[PDB]
Amino acid sequence: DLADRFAELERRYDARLGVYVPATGTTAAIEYRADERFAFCSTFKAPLVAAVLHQNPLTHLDKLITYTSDDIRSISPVAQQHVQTGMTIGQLCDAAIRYSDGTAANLLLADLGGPGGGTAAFTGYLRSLGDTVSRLDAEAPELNRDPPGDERDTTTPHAIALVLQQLVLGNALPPDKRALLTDWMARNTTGAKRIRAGFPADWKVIDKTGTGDYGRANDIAVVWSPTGVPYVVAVMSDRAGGGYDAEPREALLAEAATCVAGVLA
Repeated sequence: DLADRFAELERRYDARLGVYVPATGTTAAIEYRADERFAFCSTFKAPLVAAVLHQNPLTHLDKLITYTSDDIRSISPVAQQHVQTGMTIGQLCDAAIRYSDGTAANLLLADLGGPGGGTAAFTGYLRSLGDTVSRLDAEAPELNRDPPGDERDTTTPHAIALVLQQLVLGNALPPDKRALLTDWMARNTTGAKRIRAGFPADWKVIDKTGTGDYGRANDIAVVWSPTGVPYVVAVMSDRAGGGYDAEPREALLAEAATCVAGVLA
């Protein structure tokens, strides 16, 4: 019956929906179009910040990064502010997660190194976590504007949820680094209308969102029941039939999150 309700939301919203919640000791995995590819958009910024944390000393966070006004290619609510000053790797991390800053991300990719301005190193980091599916080929803003049916810059709800699970709930990062990432997602400012809206207020929610053309809207979160039981929730959608200028349906992600909550409840 769960499939039928996702299928209905699909039709109600003229959208394609993809959902995944990893299995636990007491609940089966939830999955709808869990293995079909969807555009990363900005949801990569989260495992990116963990790439940066993994490969470096804590100390590295204090390193100041200098950029110019022409480095600003995409929505950068924070970067443009500190161009005169620049930002530490820490302030870049913070903004790539909490505000989805396109430049902050573009910088951190570069701080990873190698071909494709960081993106080879980043897909390298996903590989190191067992994810053989996902791939980041381009950097902001080109990665939110791939044609529907294009492999590049995509992931699955399945693949991103297992990744996110290792980062926050698992052992991918040492505890010190673990709480940095987690704390940054808990104070994310871009997701109030998505998964977080679809879950009762007494469930704790951390997340990182993604938005793109063709009516792309994503949200990936780690939720805690009132009793403290964690689950990983990955919700992705596009609306290809509305074309490039199609509008993202936030209410789709919020509703699908409510269906998910009722089943976990």
